[PDB]
Amino acid sequence: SGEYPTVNEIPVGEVRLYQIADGVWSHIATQSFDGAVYPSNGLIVRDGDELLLIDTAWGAKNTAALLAEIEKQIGLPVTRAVSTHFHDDRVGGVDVLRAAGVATYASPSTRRLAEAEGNEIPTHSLEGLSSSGDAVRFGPVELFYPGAAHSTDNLVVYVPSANVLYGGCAVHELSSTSAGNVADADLAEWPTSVERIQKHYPEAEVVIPGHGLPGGLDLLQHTANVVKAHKN
Ligand SMILES: CC(=O)Nc1nc2cccc(-c3c(C(=O)O)[nH]c4c(C(C)C)cccc34)c2s1
Ligand SMILES: [Zn+2]
Ligand SMILES: [Zn+2]
Repeated sequence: SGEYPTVNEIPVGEVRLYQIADGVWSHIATQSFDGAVYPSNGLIVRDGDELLLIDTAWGAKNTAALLAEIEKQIGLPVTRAVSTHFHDDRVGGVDVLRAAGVATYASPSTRRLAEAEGNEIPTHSLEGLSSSGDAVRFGPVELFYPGAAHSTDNLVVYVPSANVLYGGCAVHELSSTSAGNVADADLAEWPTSVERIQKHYPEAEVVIPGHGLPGGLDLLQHTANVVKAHKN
């Protein structure tokens, strides 16, 4: 009923949308992994009379439900999608997207890691993102590679028209007391990567984590703190 939707409020297989700003929504879904249930976020950005999707809804059936929710709530076609790293909460569902006619994109690093992992593989490579601090435009957003953090390939997304920073899994929510799934993370580089984000997007008004509740710029420093404390 208007609050940001939480893990216990979303059955696995359902998807919710949350309006962030004019023309900007997050999508929220839940999935089971290794016997626990987690929420995860993605982004939707209006692109004229089309939509740009950032990240799948973590699985094929969730992603079909995402497309149905978008049609219900927004009614514009998703024409392109970007996955912000290689894990299943970002690329699981790419096959559903592709079969629905959505053009799917990721960095070459993400595509290689997804392939090697046995995850679904976005179709098109996003060049110009291989060095930390790189940025490229993609429709109504900027894609930024901050350096290794949650994963070596993680990208962040900025919506300049709305000052919305989507951190993906490189950014944690404020209630987080752990660094999440660190299997593929670089804990030593993560704080430096966050500092690059902070320097590059000082006017961000909303920061959206990969999992959990949006907030303001404090999520960035909070993430650096949680990661340093995990590493310690
Ligand atoms: C023992 C343990 O794993 N605890 C965890 N707590 C959290 C809290 C928030 C997020 C996560 C979390 C993240 C993330 O951090 O991006 N990715 C996850 C994936 C992908 C690899 C598909 C699977 C399962 C979960 C996550 C976790 S994992
Ligand atoms: Zn991940
Ligand atoms: Zn994640």
